Amino acid sequence: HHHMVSTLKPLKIGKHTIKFPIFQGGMGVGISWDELAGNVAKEGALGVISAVGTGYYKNMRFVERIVAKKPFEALNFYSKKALNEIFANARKICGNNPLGANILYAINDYGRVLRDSCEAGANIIITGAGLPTNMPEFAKDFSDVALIPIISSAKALKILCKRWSDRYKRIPDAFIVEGPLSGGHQGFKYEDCFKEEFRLENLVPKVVEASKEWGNIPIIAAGGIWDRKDIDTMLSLGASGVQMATRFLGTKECDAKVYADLLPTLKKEDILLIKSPVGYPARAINTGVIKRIEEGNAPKIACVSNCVAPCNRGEEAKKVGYCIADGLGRSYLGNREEGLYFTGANGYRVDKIISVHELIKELTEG
Amino acid sequence: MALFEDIQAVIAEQLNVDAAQVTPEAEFVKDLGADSLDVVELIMALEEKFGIEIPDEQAEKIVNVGDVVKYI
Ligand SMILES: Cc1cc2nc3c(=O)[nH]c(=O)nc-3n(C[C@H](O)[C@H](O)[C@H](O)COP(=O)(O)O)c2cc1C
Ligand SMILES: *P(=O)(O)OCC(C)(C)[C@@H](O)C(=O)NCCC(=O)NCCSC(=O)CCCCCCC
Ligand code: SF4
Repeated sequence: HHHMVSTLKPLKIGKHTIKFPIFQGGMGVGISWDELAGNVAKEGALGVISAVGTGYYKNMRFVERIVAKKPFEALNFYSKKALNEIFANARKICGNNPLGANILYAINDYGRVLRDSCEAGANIIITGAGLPTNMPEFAKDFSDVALIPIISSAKALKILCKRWSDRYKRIPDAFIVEGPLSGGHQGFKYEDCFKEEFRLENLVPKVVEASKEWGNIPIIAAGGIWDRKDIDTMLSLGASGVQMATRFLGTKECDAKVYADLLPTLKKEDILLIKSPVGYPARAINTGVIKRIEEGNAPKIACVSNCVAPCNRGEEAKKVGYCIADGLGRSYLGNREEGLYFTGANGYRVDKIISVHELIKELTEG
Repeated sequence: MALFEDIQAVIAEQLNVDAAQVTPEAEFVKDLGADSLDVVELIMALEEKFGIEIPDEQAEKIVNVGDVVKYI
């Protein structure tokens, strides 16, 4: 009955080592902030602070211009002042244990947020939602920060390794392979998703194989990993580590407190793949804005935050039906009628909300 | 004119589209059906055949073929 020690081996990424080979995946807006990532880091996995939509922190406490009760422009949505505080509050819990920062490549002011993230104290930058071909350019003042792109194919690894070496004579410290069972935006063919070929058990061998040709870059598997059995599967397929989000989405320390009420009711029939202004399919919960759209009751779209470049300030949001900055922003603020809510495909299995410590114990024991 | 047709033949070959529809107004993604991976590849293919770099801060601004042509 006593807590039991792990046979999982510590994981080292660039200059930093974590006691368990486990990333807590970044989750915006306001989902994996100070409480969640600080406690994860306390417990020996990687805590990952999402840096998207930080102006919403402490009800826009740190914004300097508000329009329609929404942070005005990327300068306020991606708040340097808010992001420093979250890192400050995260280090209270975790000390100098390693903390990641997650930044979609799609966002406006990408370069500024990466340096804000380094200056905030981040040890690792994680970037998906695009092919981050210039990521070392913005980190050049911070040779200690490891850089980890998210990819969904071996082709993307080859492409990024070629560009980074051509341009910078540098190579990514790790890659996260994200499969189609993941939450949020998919790195997959709008259409494909359930094809056998794209299954995470198949991608990870292919990416690890390709990764050998570039000095054995550590490959972190993500998407649908639920328990220690899933973890062992991915490690046996060549992965050095796993990234997991939905299980941590169902913990008490999750900074987006609404998810503790929502997830125990979630049924598989209410998990759906939707369109997004970011340009990728997104895995969402059929609730909030998504219901308001189907009702014909959807909130008005008027681009204030200008969160991501592919949207062209309303063009893609008006065509899909929702503003993703406003929808995720409202969720952090508790708005259940017109918030936007994401989940991985496994979210319906979240029956009880447990603590980070209890989750970490389940995954590492033995 | 000599430049435009050289980079026209490269775009047509990379994206597997007819050169005749690789027109200065044609957008690589909307009009020519390419994704992100295709565009980076195309940018790399152009860099070799012409020995320039096209930093990402301009590549983010080019969007159609005519803008690519001017940058070169
Ligand atoms: C609610 C939610 C929000 C997410 N937001 C982001 C994000 O902002 N940036 C990112 O790279 N991935 C995001 N993801 C993806 C996760 O970080 C992770 O890669 C994926 O969910 C892992 O699969 P799992 O949820 O099945 O464990 C999000 C996932 C969820 C569930
Ligand atoms: P290109 O068309 O742009 O193609 C790029 C491509 C193929 C998607 C690659 O970048 C790739 O392989 N990507 C994997 C990236 C990811 O899969 N995932 C990270 C996505 S960010 C995210 O999931 C959700 C963000 C939730 C918050 C939105 C905040 C405003
Ligand atoms: S309208 Fe588009 S760019 Fe503006 S905040 Fe919403 S999703 Fe972001």
